Formats: sequence, structure tokens, C-alpha cells
Amino acid sequence: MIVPVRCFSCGKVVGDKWESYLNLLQEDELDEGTALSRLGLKRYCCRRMILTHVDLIEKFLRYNP
Amino acid sequence: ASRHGQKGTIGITYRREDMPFTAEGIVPDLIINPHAIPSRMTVAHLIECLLSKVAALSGNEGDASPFTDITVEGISKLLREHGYQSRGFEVMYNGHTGKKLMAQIFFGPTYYQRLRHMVDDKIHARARGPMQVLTRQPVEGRSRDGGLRFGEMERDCMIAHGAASFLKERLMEASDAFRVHICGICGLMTVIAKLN
Amino acid sequence: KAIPKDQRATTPYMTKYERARILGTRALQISMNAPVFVDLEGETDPLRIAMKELAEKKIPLVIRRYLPDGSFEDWSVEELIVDL
Amino acid sequence: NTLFDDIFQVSEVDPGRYNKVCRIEAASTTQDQCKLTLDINVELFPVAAQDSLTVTIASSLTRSWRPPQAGDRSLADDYDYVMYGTAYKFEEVSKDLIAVYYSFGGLLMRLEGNYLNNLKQENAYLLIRR
Amino acid sequence: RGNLMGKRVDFSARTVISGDPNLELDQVGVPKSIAKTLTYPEVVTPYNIDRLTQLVRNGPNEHPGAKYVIRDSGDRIDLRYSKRAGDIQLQYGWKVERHIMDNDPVLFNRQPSLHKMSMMAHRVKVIPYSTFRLNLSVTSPYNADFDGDEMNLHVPQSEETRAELSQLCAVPLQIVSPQSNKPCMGIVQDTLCGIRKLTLRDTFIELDQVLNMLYWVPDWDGVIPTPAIIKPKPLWSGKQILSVAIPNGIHLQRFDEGTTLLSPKDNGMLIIDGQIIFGVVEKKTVGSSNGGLIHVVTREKGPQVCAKLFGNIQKVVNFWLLHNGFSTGIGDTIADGPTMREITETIAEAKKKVLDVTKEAQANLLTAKHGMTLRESFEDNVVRFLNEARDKAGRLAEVNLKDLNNVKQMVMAGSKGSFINIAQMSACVGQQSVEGKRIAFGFVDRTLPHFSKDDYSPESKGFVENSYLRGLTPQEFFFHAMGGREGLIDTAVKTAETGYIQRRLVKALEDIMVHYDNTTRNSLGNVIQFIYGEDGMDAAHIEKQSLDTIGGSDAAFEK
Amino acid sequence: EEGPQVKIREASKDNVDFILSNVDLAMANSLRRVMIAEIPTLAIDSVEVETNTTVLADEFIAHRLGLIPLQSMDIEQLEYSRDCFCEDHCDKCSVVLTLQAFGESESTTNVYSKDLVIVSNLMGRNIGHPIIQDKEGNGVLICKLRKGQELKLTCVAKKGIAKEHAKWGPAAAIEFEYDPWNKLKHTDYWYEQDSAKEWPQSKNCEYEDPPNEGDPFDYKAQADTFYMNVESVGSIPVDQVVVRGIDTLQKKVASILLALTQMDQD
Amino acid sequence: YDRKVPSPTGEYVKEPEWVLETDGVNLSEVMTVPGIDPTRIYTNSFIDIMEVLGIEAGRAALYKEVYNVIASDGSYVNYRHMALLVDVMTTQGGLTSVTRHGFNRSNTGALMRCSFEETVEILFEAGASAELDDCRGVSENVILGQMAPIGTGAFDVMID
Amino acid sequence: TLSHLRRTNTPIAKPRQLHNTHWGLVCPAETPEGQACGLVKNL
Amino acid sequence: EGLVEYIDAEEEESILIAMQPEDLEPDVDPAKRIRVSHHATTFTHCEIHPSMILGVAASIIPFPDHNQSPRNTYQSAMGKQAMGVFLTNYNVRMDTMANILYYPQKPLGTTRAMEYLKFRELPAGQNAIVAIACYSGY
Amino acid sequence: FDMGGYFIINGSEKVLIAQERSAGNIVQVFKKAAPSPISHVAEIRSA
Amino acid sequence: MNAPDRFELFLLGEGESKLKIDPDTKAPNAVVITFEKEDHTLGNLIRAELLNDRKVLFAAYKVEHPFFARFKLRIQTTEGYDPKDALKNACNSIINKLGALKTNFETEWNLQTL
Amino acid sequence: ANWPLPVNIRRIIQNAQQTFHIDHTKPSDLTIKDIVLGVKDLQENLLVLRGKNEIIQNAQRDAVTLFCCLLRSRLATRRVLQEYRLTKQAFDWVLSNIEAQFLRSVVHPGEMVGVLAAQSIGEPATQMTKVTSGVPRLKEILNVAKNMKTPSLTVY
DNA sequence: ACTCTCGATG
RNA sequence: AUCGAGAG
Ligand SMILES: Nc1ncnc2c1ncn2[C@@H]1O[C@H](COP(=O)(O)CP(=O)(O)OP(=O)(O)O)[C@@H](O)[C@H]1O
Ligand SMILES: [Mg+2]
Ligand SMILES: [Mg+2]
Ligand SMILES: [Zn+2]
Ligand SMILES: [Zn+2]
Ligand SMILES: [Zn+2]
Repeated sequence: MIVPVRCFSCGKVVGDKWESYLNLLQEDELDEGTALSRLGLKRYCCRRMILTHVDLIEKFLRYNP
Repeated sequence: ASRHGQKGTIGITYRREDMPFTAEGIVPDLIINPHAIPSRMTVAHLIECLLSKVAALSGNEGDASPFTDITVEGISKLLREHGYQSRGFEVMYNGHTGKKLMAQIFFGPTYYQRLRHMVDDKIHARARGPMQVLTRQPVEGRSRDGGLRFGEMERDCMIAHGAASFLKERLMEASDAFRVHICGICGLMTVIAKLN
Repeated sequence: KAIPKDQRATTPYMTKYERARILGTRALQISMNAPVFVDLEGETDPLRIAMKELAEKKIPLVIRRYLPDGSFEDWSVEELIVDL
Repeated sequence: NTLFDDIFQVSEVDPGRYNKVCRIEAASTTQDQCKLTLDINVELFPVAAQDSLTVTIASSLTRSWRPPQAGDRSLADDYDYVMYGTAYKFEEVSKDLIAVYYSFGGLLMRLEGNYLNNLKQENAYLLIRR
Repeated sequence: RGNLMGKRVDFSARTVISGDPNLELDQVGVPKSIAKTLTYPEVVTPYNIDRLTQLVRNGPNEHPGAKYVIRDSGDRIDLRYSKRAGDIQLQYGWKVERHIMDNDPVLFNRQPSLHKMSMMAHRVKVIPYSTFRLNLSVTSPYNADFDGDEMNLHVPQSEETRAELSQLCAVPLQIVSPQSNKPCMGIVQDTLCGIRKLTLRDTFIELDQVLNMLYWVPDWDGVIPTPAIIKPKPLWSGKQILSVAIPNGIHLQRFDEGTTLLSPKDNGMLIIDGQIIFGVVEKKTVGSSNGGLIHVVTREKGPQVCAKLFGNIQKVVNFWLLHNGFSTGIGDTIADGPTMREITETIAEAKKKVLDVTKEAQANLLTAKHGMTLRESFEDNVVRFLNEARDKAGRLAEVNLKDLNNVKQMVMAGSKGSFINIAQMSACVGQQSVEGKRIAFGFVDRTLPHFSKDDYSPESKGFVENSYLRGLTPQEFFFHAMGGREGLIDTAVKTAETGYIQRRLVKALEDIMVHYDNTTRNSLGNVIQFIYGEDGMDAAHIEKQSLDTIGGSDAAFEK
Repeated sequence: EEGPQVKIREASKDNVDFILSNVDLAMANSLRRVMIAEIPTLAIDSVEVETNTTVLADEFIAHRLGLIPLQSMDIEQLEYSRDCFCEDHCDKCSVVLTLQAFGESESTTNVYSKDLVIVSNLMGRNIGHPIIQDKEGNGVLICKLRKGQELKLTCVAKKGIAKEHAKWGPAAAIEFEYDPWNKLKHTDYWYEQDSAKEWPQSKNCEYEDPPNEGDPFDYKAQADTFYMNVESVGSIPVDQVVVRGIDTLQKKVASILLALTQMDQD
Repeated sequence: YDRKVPSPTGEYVKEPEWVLETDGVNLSEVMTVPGIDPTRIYTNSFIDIMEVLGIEAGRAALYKEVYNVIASDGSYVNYRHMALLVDVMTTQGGLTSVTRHGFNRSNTGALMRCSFEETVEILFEAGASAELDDCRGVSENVILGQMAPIGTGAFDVMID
Repeated sequence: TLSHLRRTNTPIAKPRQLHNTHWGLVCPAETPEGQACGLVKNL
Repeated sequence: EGLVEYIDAEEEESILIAMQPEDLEPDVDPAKRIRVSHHATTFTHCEIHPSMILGVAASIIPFPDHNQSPRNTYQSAMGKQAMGVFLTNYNVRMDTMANILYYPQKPLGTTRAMEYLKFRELPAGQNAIVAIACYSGY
Repeated sequence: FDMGGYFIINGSEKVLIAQERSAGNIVQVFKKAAPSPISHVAEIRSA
Repeated sequence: MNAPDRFELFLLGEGESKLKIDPDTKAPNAVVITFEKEDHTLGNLIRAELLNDRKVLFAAYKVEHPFFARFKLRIQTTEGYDPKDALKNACNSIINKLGALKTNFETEWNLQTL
Repeated sequence: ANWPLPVNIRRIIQNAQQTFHIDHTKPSDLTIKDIVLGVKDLQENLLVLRGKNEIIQNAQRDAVTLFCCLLRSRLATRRVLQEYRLTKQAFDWVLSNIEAQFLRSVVHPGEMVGVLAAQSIGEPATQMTKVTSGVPRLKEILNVAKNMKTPSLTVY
């Protein structure tokens, strides 16, 4: 669907870090690890929360209704 | 269930305070019992946990393909390079008391899937409901507010116990109990009982 | 025909099924506001009252034990031994 | 009062797959017919090889165990390592050799002697010093 | 068979089951909705008129309440639609169908109902959430885990039938089973492993934790036990605080291997007067064994005391285990380097032996055993060699394991897992087999197209040198898949044919019982056994005792 | 002062790394638990949806709306809706903020937390404002709209405890570690060969003295030094997280004391 | 085979003997062979035991085989159960099977036998022969919905 | 869906056993259990 | 271009298949698995990749070669009962009943075969921070 | 992502499960049982 | 469906008192106090602070079931010492230590940067 | 020697040398007549059948033969006086307790033991995984196989 | 020759 | 009513 607002495990806000993450992958041409590290995602649960997520809403918006 | 034939329902839900926690403050989303490991021999579950942990930390995608030369030793070394116990263990603290735990816990990310079998779709209870027309017995089905079949094996169990009155209750009052008239001569249900 | 009160071969002890049947019957009687032959002493549960009533042998029932031939031996609850 | 008093010489120490308790083997330096086997919490009171430990068996110093308050109370020990157990077997090797078996919460003990006032009683305080 | 021998009934329920450490053995966790649904008719008496009036005042939707009210005329009052649901003068003799409440006798059941312990009477404890909660130690007779299992619950409708349930079908009354003259229930899983971890001689417990565990026992006398250690620090052993759970007058004696009243390995078991003297408590003791602790407590103190014993032991051990913790990782499946080397060289010399036997057989020097083919002898030899290889490497891996090894700990406690599990996970999973024989030639003179024809080598006929830790090769994987496949097949077949056999047996011995003369007969009066069991004893009250007059020398007998 | 001691090692807007000295284990643990659950926070509890033509479901949106971090500074001079003598909610108990989004451009129109507009009267209290730690200043990405998709709704935020729902969680992860050298031996380490070479070394080891092999086991030692790191989400500053945690624990102890005072009534 | 044998001094001592196992069965001519002990010879076929040594030996062999099957898995069942089964199989005079060919041909009740396997045909032949049902069978009272003579109902309760 | 669109049904010596010739054509693991085990296969 | 052939079982009967392409070439790591050296030469075909012996449901299993086969079968059965996104157009379809996971996640440990099964695009489960431990006993 | 390969009958998606059969026009010899009068049978299913 | 309300973890129900003081019938001069709508957070702390008092013989808390937010606390003190006073002293001690901790943390926080 | 019998005599004895706290250094206040005639008269009470004719009595003695053998084996004069060192009170208590437990161990009339047996054999057959053994062999036995799969002859 | 749960089509 | 899939 869309990026989860907060991390399940601990509770850190990660919903505001999605777009930025994408930028850090395409604009600065970094790898996923360093991008996740720069966003302040040290714990691997939040790091998971962003890395593991799939943005499906973009495919959902492809319909006209 | 996990991805290795390790199914199971939820026993209880604990809040983050009651949950055990590592020194980093990381709390498990899920707790499974170790006894579901040696008898079933699902090593690939553990290896999945290790690989997923390393891939999580490094931010890469762990390759869990069948026939490859990826070994538990390499994954262990990679995990140690990130500053953790190479075997996935982590020193955790009891959530209730705050005191450490003696044995360290195999702790890490594992891909779990939610199966279609939920309790509120299974739960059922009937106390005197709709009956059938042909046999005058409780209808069949949860969706039809039906009763449960007291099978032959159940009857056998109640016989083994010796509870005769209970067996009579299940087979009369609990199900279909009918009063009929019998002729004292031929002994058939020919009787035209004009009551009142 | 019948079987005399003497020369009775059946077990002098009360079987668990006889106990369950007697306690069940008595509790069934108490459950329909029937006179209690013992001191309640706080007890209100008909089963428990029937149990205390059995412990004092204040139950006016009798067991007709059937033999496979057709014979039958009668054993009053007051006479039967309850070792269970 | 007191039931037994002697000085033993530790002949062997054996950590049988443990890390807090070791089985000790000693003998009396007075009687040439007296020996002792005893499970010892090394983590509390370390017992190396070739040591001369002073061993005492008492019956007192039932009621609930009050914490040592204050004290300001008769400890009746001033030892180093004190335990409390229960005798469960009186083995008679010979007429001149009588052995006893104590159980200190699992930490067993076999004392072989000759001349005893050790009856099958819950009272079994084991006091070791130096 | 479908409408007379067995038919659908009212006052029944069914739900997914779950385990609950804080429930008693003879209890059942019943969801609130089911409690409001299922009902029991209770006649208005001077003893309960107030309570029943309060229940009717609550009505449905609120537990505890009532569904219907039956009057003298026989008319039924619906307490959810009637206008007079608020004001009701309960007359003596009226029936009140109230919600199921606590300590109510219900029948807990799980299909397939193979034996009588599949239907047992439990005490109701109304609880939230939508699951049938049951004690752990009641898992064994029902044969039930919690990976989606569902159980049924039936409710009695009169005093006599609930008397039948409470006085005959009660769970404590079913602890010692007449099936194998032994207890069919015991301590399992966490409570088992834990009780092995607690009774170790290295396990000492300080003041606070001891106080907590002590208070955790409902049958506690409130008397603090004098610590096994006084100075320099007051400490209690696991055995010492566990002794509180065991009732007084309980004596248990069992010698294992080198149990010499001093037991250097802390094996065996001696418990004097409800106080464990020595030995590690595990499956042989607190399990469902013949002369186990449960059997003794049941036969001595009684069934109630034994169920409460289950409760106490579970509470204490689960508490200690909760604050001690126990796990299992891949590290518990990794033997040492040189150990794996000796394993590999063991498989190597095994394959070498098989190679030599093969070459010998091909040289027509193989002399067939009397009564079998040359080829059958060859097969037998090779199979035996590979099996010996798996067992050898497995025993090596087992020896290499430490006492801190979690898997080995669970094996020691008897909680779960065995030797072959360690053998296959850490060393070598061994030879795969189908229909008794090793992997046959599906293709012409070969098992797979990746092999040449007439290749009777171990790796060709389905030998797996690799362990689950190392990983299986494609061939090994496929062969193992064949084996497992046959496993599932014959499993389904087995449960089917057994399913039939059970019914046949039941219908055959259906009308057989003991009459009032200890004569086992049927509905025809035909004597099957003149004295039941040829002795007239109930199988429940029978224990394996030694006849020490049949053994020993004549001189020893005389002496 | 005179009792327990604090040593702030690191300090920032989001984190506080400090050392709790001279304290019992149970008090540190309880402080942690209170910091996690029992601290009042303002978060969305009611969602009234007027029009919703977006991809996401209604309660799907309402959920993440509930998880939006809101300003909870003056939350102590706000009141529980269950305690206020008003019908449903008011300005003394709840904070109402609207959300009106609509697809305008051909490109995807994102709906963030900055689009939330406070409607109710705050009357001075610093409250209700959605925390935006975002660099661009957008905040939590709530939804996405296509071309003609509209999302119009209203949010009533109420005072709540994280014990009731994790959305009212003021803190995220609380780091907690005592005795980095296992000198108390509260943990029997697992190993295959060497216990020390396998298990990594904690940072807090820099702040304590390593054991000597010549020294026996100190059996009369307890737990005094604790190493903590409290992280805040944004609703409440870290210092105020731990302080209101302490005050909450103290207050709920004082309620028990008060109960004892009350049970003396005839 | 290994074997426990009473030593002349008293105790039981392991005395190993040679035993001839065999694929194939013909008890009627092997036991009469000069050279072997004709009192200890045994076959896994309780049929031949029943035919040669009698119905009692067939009973013992049947129980031996059933018990062997139960204990082969490593389990254990009390004697009286298997003994009851074997007895009920051997009391008719021969070896009564646990199928529709065996005990279902007995002279019991019509309803009882009808409640297993061949249902309708049993009722037919019972209706043609005009049989009398004693109604003291379990399944019969189960059908009639009456309190069967089972445990609790194995007697009567009156008042004195 | 993917699994259901690539399924194999078989009516009616040992058709249930995973045969050697099933290598590379039929999945060795993916099959129902309890009843139609071995009969119902997947490509 | 005569680089790949279509072989059925009957023709498979008369060929010699190489498991890996490295089996055509003429001190080790004790960690890896013991693989038997190629004692055959006259190859005619070579396997594309052994992992292609599995089906769609089995290809989702991580390290299936490290599992007991019936467990792989069980997971192959239960994978069809997991929830997630079955189709992108689930909101414009009127199915009898459908279940869609709130926040789907592409597994941290995947298979090279998952790429073609579109599993990382349409996952069916979440990466849960799991802990193997005896806690409260629940 | 929809792969197709299914039909739509009355709005219901239908899948034709592949049916496994024995190949025709193939010559196969089979050994018969012991009580059987015939020992071997060479048969072929013509199509 | 059958899940209880969340606020039942901290909100007292109809008629449910906060504390339930019961005379322990086991050992003399003992008491069992039922704490409603509270968990380990309070229980462990109070119990740990009741062991500091050297005039307290016994002190132990337990949560009989995780489903319900409540715990029992058993206290046994020496003769001439009412256990309620031990509970009060423990509570006040806790409050004082917490207050001092708050003051200390504040003073330490006022000396930081960033 | 180890065989399933009613009444655990060992536990009764070890309960006797615990309830009365007898010391192993004190003469027993018993007599040869006490022990011998006591035990001999104890067997008279261990009743399974209660008829007054010869047949039922023979069936009785035949039914309690083994348990009486065990009884004599454990309650021998030498064993009672030297191994246990019981007193008069303790010995009488042991006797009464043995009689009681034996009377408890008797099967209750009405016990549907046919079904109990069928289940006691059927249920463990469900937990079952060179001649034919296991479930197929059980099926052969129950069906009374005209032609069993593995006919064997064990010749001594 | 065991209990359940859904769907489909007449 | 039948059939199909699935749960222990
Ligand atoms: N046709 C049938 N008849 C009766 N029961 C059946 C059945 N099909 C399945 N079951 C039940 O389903 C259960 C399957 O559970 P499994 O998980 O296969 C046992 P396990 O995992 O091997 O043992 P474990 O829990 O000891 O590790 C069986 O125990 C059986 O009782
Ligand atoms: Mg299980
Ligand atoms: Mg199950
Ligand atoms: Zn996180
Ligand atoms: Zn007529
Ligand atoms: Zn308000």
C-alpha cells in the first residue's frame, strides 16, 4: 500500500522518511544501507520497516475511477 | 505461520513494557517457543532469521536461494562485522523485572505470514436453535446456527465412562425427543390418538 | 421371585456408578425444593447437600443390583459402604 | 549444641560438569579411619587442592526463616561457609566404620567415621572455616 | 449411523484452543459470548431465588445472566423481547435458563475421540477473547497442540447428568488411566525443560525470587524454608523451593545408572516426605511415567491433590523459567571444526568400505548368505554400512555438544527432540529409502539422468552425506523429497486404516461389561471372562511391583 | 542532591544518553515502563470522513491519522474526554483539526501531516500542532491523490495513554543496560569456544572497571549503575519524557498512599 | 538367541541357544521331526496353532501376536484389554474375525448388528425370521433413546 | 492463483510416490496432504 | 540457434545431464556442503538451474535444501492460505470474499526464482522481528 | 499482474485442471499375479 | 469480538476499589493486598522497596493472570509493626527517591548543549 | 519379577516407617504368631468374589493367588522383623491398609470394559509408524488372515 | 471401509 | 441433493 507511518517494533516515525529515502537512492546514487543510515534508522527494525516496504499505492493510482 | 511449515495460533498479546528487550531497546514483534525447532528440524528457519538479520543491518537483500554456496559461517562472519553475536544470539532483559536473562535469545527478523484461519470465523455456540424437517434434528452448519454432531466415537467415550444418563440426554433432550403411541396388540404406530 | 436378604454375594461396597446415580437422584430431588434430611450448615448447592446427606447415610433409597440370569439383590444406601 | 568437630585435609576437587559447585574429597588428620565427601559452592567459598578446612556439625545456632536481623543476634558460627541440610541414610560399612549421608538442598555429603550423635533429624548445620 | 447412533445436539459449542499456564488442570477457558449463548435450566429454590432473580434482572447480553424463564404452565419467557423482563416474581418451581457460570461441569471433547480421555469434564472459567483455553498438562490425553486445533464443549441440562460428569468424567479422575495402568498426563514443554534447569546443582536462588516463588504456590503454608546456604550469602537451591509444590508424605525412590546414594552425576531421584533429597527432576520423574511422581501423588494423596500439584509445579517452574529465559538458535546445531572433520572422514571411510564391497561383488567373489541373493546380500551390507555411518557421525556430533547447548538441553529434559534430530541437523541426515529399499532405478539402470547406468554408489541410490546445516545437493534433495513423500502417503493411509480398525474394535466389544458377580459378559449373558482380567482388578489401581522371590540364588533366598 | 544520581553523557532534541547511579533495579525498570506506556499524549481518536475517493480505505487512513505525532507540551492542562462534563468532546478536553485535500495537478498530489489544520480553540495552550521533523517541512506522508480524487475529513484528538493504544506513545526505543562486564553474573553466556572473543564488547565497558582473574566472585554486589538512552518521537521533549515519567510514577504511588489514607474511614 | 535360564546354584543366567527361524509355515509336519524340541516350537500364524494345538493355544498365540504388535512400536497396553479382545475372538469355538464376516454373524440383537456394516439386509433377514430383540444391547437403547444398562443404568433405584 | 493455474489432477501401482521421472517436470514438494496426496500435482 | 532443447522424460531416458555448468572443467571450505565429483564425462545436456525442479509455491521457501521435505510440502500448502495483495485491481473487482494485507513487505530473505513469480512486487506477509524464547509460557 | 489462462463463466473465473492419463498407442508388458492363469500380458491402448 | 476494553487496564470498574486489604490466614501478622488496575510497574517496585525495610519478614507480589490488570502483594512484618505502615514507608521512600531523581536530572539537564 | 499388581506394598511399608517414626535400633514388640497368623489371616480378607460355594471360593483363591504370593514375599517374618523392623501398631496398620487398598482395587460392576478395551487397543494403534509388523499386521490379525504376508516358523 | 469450514451448480 | 477446495 503506502509507507507505514510508524515502525511496528519500537514506534519511531518512519512515514516522513520515505520520499527522502528514494531521493538518497536516485539523486545521490547511494546504496540502501547508507541511505537508511543517513535517515537516522540505526535500529534494524525501523531499517527493516523502510527497506522491506513496497509502495503499492503508485500502482493503485493507475486507475481512473 | 513462517515459511518453513511452522504454523501456530496466538496464545496472548503483550504490550512493549511486558515484552523482553535487548540492550538496544528493540522489542520482538513475535515470540515463538524453541521446542518447535528440534523435533521438526527446520534449520532453514534459523538460517532465514540470521540472513534476514544481516540483510536488514547491511540494508541488502539476503539471498536464500536453494542450491547456492551461501553458508551459515559466512552469514555469521557478516553479522559479527556489524557488531553482533555471529550466531544471532542477543542478551535480553525481562520486561517485568528489568533483570537480565541467563540464557541468551535467538533474536532477529523473520518473514511471517498471516493465514486465513481466524477465531471469529470459527467460533460457534448453540443452545436450542433451528431444527431440520425430516429428522427434526439440529441443522448442519455454523452459518445456519446449527448444532454439533455427537458422533459415534463420542457415544463410545460416554459408554466407556459409564455416563448413561448423559448419553440419554444427548440423544433425546439435546437433540430430537418425541412421544409416540403404541398399540398393546400388534405393537405398531397405527394408533390414532385423538387427544383432548 | 427374588433374592433373600441373606446369602447376598454382590459387593458390600458401593460402586462409583451407584454413588453417582444416588447423588444425582438426590440432587435432582433437592433441586425441586424437596425436604432436606440433614443440616444445611451453609450449603446451598443440591449436589453438595446430597453429598453431605450421603456422608451421614440419610438417603432413603435402595439399589436393585441385577444378575444376568434375572435375579436381583437389594442393597439399601444406609447399608452400603462408601470407600471412594 | 554441637554434634561433631574435626579438621579435614582436602585431597581432591572435582567440577563434575559444573561451574558453581565442586565435589570435594577430604580425610581426617586425626582418625585414620575417617573420611569425607562434600559438594561445595566454590563460587562462594573457593576450595583449592590440598587445603585444611575446619568442619563442624551442629543442630542449632520448624519456624520460618527470618532474615539475619539485625544482628545484634546470636549467629553462633563466625565461620566462612555455613549450610543447612538433612540426613537421609546411615550406611554401616563395618562395626568400626559408620557412615552418614546428608543432603544440603541437593548438595550431598558422605561422612565416614566410627565413634555418633548424628540422628536422622532435620537439624544438620554444616560449618566450615579456613 | 447418522441420525440414531450419532446426531447433532443442542447446548454445544466449538472453538480454537489455546494454552494457559494460569489455569488449573480440570478447568477450561470459555469465551464470554459462548457463556452467554449456552444455558442451563435451574429450578427456583429458597437457596438460590435471590441469585436467580439477580441473573434474570441482568438478562441476556450481560454475563452472568439468563436467556429464558419457564413458568408452571410451561410457557417460555424470552428475557430479550418480553415487556416484563424488568419485573419478574420468580415463583418456587419455576425454571430459569441462566448463562453458564464458573465452576460449572462441562464436557470438553476433541475429535477423533479415540479413547475415553478424549471427552473429559472440566470446570468452567469464563474469560475474555475467543479461544478455548486449557491447561498444558491436559494436552496429552486429548492429543492436541495449538496450531489451529478446535475443540467442542457440551453442557448438561439436569442435576443428575452434571453429577455424572463431575463424579465420573472429571479430569482428576482420569489422571491415572486404566489403559496402561499409568498416569496419562504429566509436565511437558516449558514446564519440563524449566524443571530440568531448576533442579540443577548450579541453580541457586536468592531471597527475593525465593519469596516470589513461595508466594506463587496457592497451597503454601507461609513458612519460609531454611536456606541450603547460610553464609556468606543466604541461598536456596531449585530443588529446595520446588519441594514446596510436593505434598507431605510423598516418598519417591528411583535409581538410574550410577545412582549410589551420593550420585556424582546428580542422576536418579530420591524424595523423602515431600522433600526432594537428590537428583535432577525431568521426564522420568515429573512426566507421565509408570512409577512417576504424578502416579504416586495420585494414588497416595488423591486426584484433587494431584491436579493442584500440576497447578503448583506449573506455576513455580514457569515463573522461574520466565525470569531465567531459554532459547535455541543455529549455533546449537554447529559442532566443532575437528568434529566435522571426523564426521566427513567417517562418511569417507564408510563410502570406501561400500566401494570395496561393491568391487568385491563385481568380481564375483561375494558369497551369498544362506537364504538370500548375492545382490540382496550386497544391498544389505551397503545399507547397514551407510546406517552405521549416519549413527557414527551422529554420535560424534552428539558427544561434541556442550551442556549449554539448547537442543541437547531439551533432549536431556525430555521436553522435545531426540538423538536422530541432532544427527541429521548437525552431522549427516543419512540414507533415504522408499518401500524399504534405497532409491530404485526410475530410469533405465539409473535413478537420475545425471548419473551413468548401473551406478550403485551411495550418492546414486540416495545417500545424503550433507546435514541440514550444510545443505542438501539437488540429487539428495530430490531423493529426500521421495522419502518424505512416501512418508506423507503411508501416514494418510495409516490414519485411515487405523480409523477403521478402531471402529471395528469398538463395535466388536461394544456390549461387554462386568456384571454384579465379576463375570465379564455381553447382551446374551455369554461368559467371556468368568473373572474380569482373570483377577477381578480394575486396571487403574495396578502398579508394576517386583516379585523378589523369583530371583536370586537359593542361598541368597535362604539367607 | 542526596539520593540517586544522573550523568548526562549525550543530549539532543531527540535523544538523551545518561547514567542512572545509586538506584534499585526495580525503580529503573519501572521508570522505563512508565516512560514507554504511562505518559499522557494528544493523538487522533475520532475520525469523521465526509468524502473519500482516494485509493486507501476509510479506517485505513484513520489508523495512520491516529499514529500522527501531535504537540503534547501543555497536555497536562488539557483534560480527558471521559472526565470532562461535556457532551462527547469540547475545547477543554479535545483538539479538533480538519483535513481537506484534492487532486489538482496531473502529477500525484501527496497528502502530508502539514495539511492538517487546527480548527478548535487552543486558548493559549501549546497543543495539537503536528510534529514535523521533516527536512523539507512536509511531515508524515498520509495519502496520495490522483487527478480528481478528493479526501475531506475531520479529526478529533483526545488525551490518551500509550497503555490504551501505542499511538499515544511519547517515546520510541529506550536503551537499557546494567553491568557491561557480567560481574553480577545475571547472564550465563553461550559459546562454542571462547566466550569473550565471540560476544561483542559493549560501549558502556568504557565506563566501568574490568574484573581481575585473581579476584573471586563478588556475591554481595547488587545493581547500581545503569546506562540508559531515551528517544522521543516529537510529541514530548526527551527531558520532559523522562521527567513526566518520573512524576507519573511518583503520582501513581501517591495515589496508592492516598488510598491507604482513605481506607481508614469507618 | 539369548536366553535366561535357572542356574543350578540358583540365579538366572544367560544361556545362549541356536534357534531356527523360517520363511514358510507347515507346523503339522515340522514339530514331528526328530531332532528339535516339539514343545517349544512356535509360528506367527495363530491359525495353524489353532488347528494343531487347539483353541486355547490359539488363544495364547493370538494374544502373543497382538501384544507383539502393540509392543513393536514401543507402546504398552495392560493385559486385560488385549486378553478381553482375544477371548471374545476365541470364545465362539474358533477364531472369530473383527469384521462383517465374523462377529456380525452372531446371534445377538438385530438393531445392534444393523448399526454396523450390513445394515438393511440384516433388518430384512431379521424381519423374515421374526427375531426377538432383548433390548439389553447398548446400541439398541441408543436407538430407542432409553437409559441403557450401562454403568449408571446397570441397576435400579427405589425407595425404602 | 499461480499455483492453481498450474495444477494436475489424476483419476483413480504406486501413482502417489514421487517417481524419478518427475524430475524437472513436477514439483517434488508442492502437493496436498491427507487424501489427494501424490495424485494432485503441480508443474 | 541450437542452444537449448525441449526434452520430455522419454527422451530424457537416453541423455546424460550435467547438474552445474562447472562440471565441464578438469584446500576447501569445511562450511560448504559435500558435493560428489563428476565421475561422468560423455555429457549431452546441462541443467539450466536445479532450483527449477521446484514449482511456484515451493520457490517461495527460503533455503528449502536445508529443510525436512514434508516441511517444504506443508509450507507449499500454507503459502496459498497467506494474505496479501493478490491483484492490484482488488478495489474495482466484486469478488465473493477477498483479504488484503494492510502493510505488505518483500521478504528480507528471497529466492532468485521470486523475481519471475512477482512475489517481491506482490508479497504475502511481513518481516516480523521474531524471538525464539520461553517467556511467560503462553 | 494478472496472468490469465482462465475462463469467465457467469462472472465466475474458471480453471481447467490438467487431466493426467496413460499415453495411448504404447506397447506395455505386465506380469500377472500368482493365482492368475496367465503369467504375462502385452497390451496396447489404441487411439 | 470477545476482546475486553483497553481502558479496563487502568480505569477502575463499577464498585472495584483500588486496594483490597485481606488478613492472611496462613502465617500470623501477615496480609495480602489486592492492587486493581496495576501491573508489574508498581508491584515490582513496591516489593523491592519492602525488602529494604529490615523489620519486614516477607514481601512478594504476583500477577495471577495477564488477561486482568491486577496483582496481589503479600507482606509479613515483625510483631509490633503494622504492615500497612511498612507499605506507607516504602511508598514515601519511593516518592522521595523519585523526586530527588527528578531534581538531579533537571540540574544535570540545565548544564547541557544541543 | 516386575509385574503389574494391585496395592503398592513398598509405599505402604515406607509410609509405616515414617508415620510412626520407628528407629532401626530397637526391639520389635511383635511375636512369631502375630506376624505369621496375622499375614495368614490377612489373605482371608482379600476378597474378589463373595460366594458360599466351592466353585466361587476356588475362583477366589485362583484370583488372589499372585497378590498373595507377593504378600507372603514382602511380609515374611525375617523380612518384617529385620528389613523393616516394624512394631505391632505399624504392622497392624500395614495389614489394614493393604486390605483397604485391595478392596479399592477391585473392579466396579457395571464397568463398560469392552469399549474400554477396544479403545485401549485402538488408540495406541493410531500413534504407530524381518516380518510384517505394525498396522498392517494388526489388520491381518483382526481380519484373521487366510494368507498372511510373512508366515514364519520359530524352531527350537 | 473421525469431526469441522467454506464455496459452487442443479 | 451432489460436487469441489480447505481445517486439525
Ligand atoms: N483422518 C484423520 N483422522 C484423525 N485425525 C487426523 C486425521 N487427519 C489429521 N488428523 C489429526 O491431525 C494431527 C496432525 O498433526 P501433526 O502436526 O501432523 C503431529 P506432529 O507435528 O508430527 O507431532 P508433534 O506435535 O509431537 O511434533 C494428527 O495428530 C491427527 O490427530
Ligand atoms: Mg504438537
Ligand atoms: Mg494440531
Ligand atoms: Zn523500530
Ligand atoms: Zn394394533
Ligand atoms: Zn470536554
